[PDB]
Parts: sequence; structure tokens; C-alpha cells
Amino acid sequence: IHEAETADYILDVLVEGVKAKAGDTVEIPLKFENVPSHGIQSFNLSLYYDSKAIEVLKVEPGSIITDPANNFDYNIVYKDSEIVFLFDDDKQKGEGLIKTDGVFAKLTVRIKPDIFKDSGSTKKYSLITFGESNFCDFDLKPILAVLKEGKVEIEKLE
Amino acid sequence: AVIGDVNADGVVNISDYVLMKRYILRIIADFPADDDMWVGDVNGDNVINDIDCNYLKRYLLHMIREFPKNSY
Ligand SMILES: [Ca+2]
Ligand SMILES: [Ca+2]
Repeated sequence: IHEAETADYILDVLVEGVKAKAGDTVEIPLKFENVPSHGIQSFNLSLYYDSKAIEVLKVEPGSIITDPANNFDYNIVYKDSEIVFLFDDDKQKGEGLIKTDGVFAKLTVRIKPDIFKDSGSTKKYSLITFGESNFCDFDLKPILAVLKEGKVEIEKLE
Repeated sequence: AVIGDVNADGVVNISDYVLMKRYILRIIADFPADDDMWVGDVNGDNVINDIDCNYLKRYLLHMIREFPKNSY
């Protein structure tokens, strides 16, 4: 559950929709908008996907992530079809806070070619949802995240 | 009290991770919670250090569901 909370700061987290064909490998960008200018120190965010339609092959930090080698991690919980992100400005001196809107991560996924098996549709949608989401500033004050789910629109091949 | 919960707010989340990092860096001198070793030594080797920080990272990434050290 993403907990309903009250705080002094807020941003928006968006899954940017993609239209693809069954069998495609595509990138799904995930964005932050309205990032507080005083900056994010750390965040921990989960997404879920439908493993019947989607295979996650790679997760990469986005351009707004500072010193990703040290500040950015992810883990795919395959059993739960969950992608978990953790960011922290590792050196703790307020110099690598996230203060800019843009892409925070890109997923590279394969759309399973057999998704239309036993189906009479030519178009399907697959939802990318959220779990827990926690963000804070340098002073450990919470920053709320308004989460907006996303969809992959999938066209049958041929 | 809760293992990994270094600010004693009932839960283990990013704030505990940031606090652990600052504590090991000596950016802060101590944790807000009382018993540093009970809350901060999550693998139970009676040391608080970057191994504990890494366990917190693993926990927050859902690589593990609990810490090696337990209340039981
Ligand atoms: Ca805590
Ligand atoms: Ca330890």
C-alpha cells in the first residue's frame, strides 16, 4: 500500500505510456515531475508488472539521478513481478540531491509474443502499477509522491 | 524495539538508511533511537558498520524480508 500522508512537499511520479507490438523489446521511461527545488535526498519506490505479458530485461537510472554508480540501486523481485528502486545521495553533504524534473529510470522490457494466444482481440493493455513509495529531503522531511500508473498498449503482430 | 529502526518510529524505511549512512560517516554522532547496537547491528556481529548499511539496502530493495538478527 501507498500510504495516504500529509507533508510540506510534493512531486509527481509517472509511468510514461508506450505503444508496442507483441514480441517487441521496448523502453518504458519513468519520470518525476514537480520535483521540489530544495531536493530529494532519498527515495524508495516499487512498481509491479504482469509477468504474463511483460519480461523485464534491464533497469537503468535516468538522467536526473546523480552519481548513479553510488546513489542508485534496483532489484527485481521475480516471484512478485516487482521492481524496487532505491536512491540515496550517498555522501550526505547535500551535493547530489535530485532537484530536476525528468526521467528517473528506464525499464527495458520484452512484450511476450504469445500474449494473444487463445484471444480474439487485436489490441491489449498491460498495466504498470505501484507499491510503496517513500521520499525525503536532506533533513529527512517527507516529500509526498503523487503516483500515476501507466499502461503498455500492445498490438497483435500481423 | 525494532531491528533496523534507528529513529524508533516503528518502521524501517529510507530515513533509517540515511541515518545509518550518516552515523557511519560520523555526520551524526548518534542515532535518535536509544540502544544503538540493538537497532543498528542488524546482522548481529556486535559491530555497526557498512555491512549493516548494506543489509538495510537489501531490505529496502526487497532482496531480503528480514535481518539476520531477530527478537526471538
Ligand atoms: Ca524508522
Ligand atoms: Ca553488524
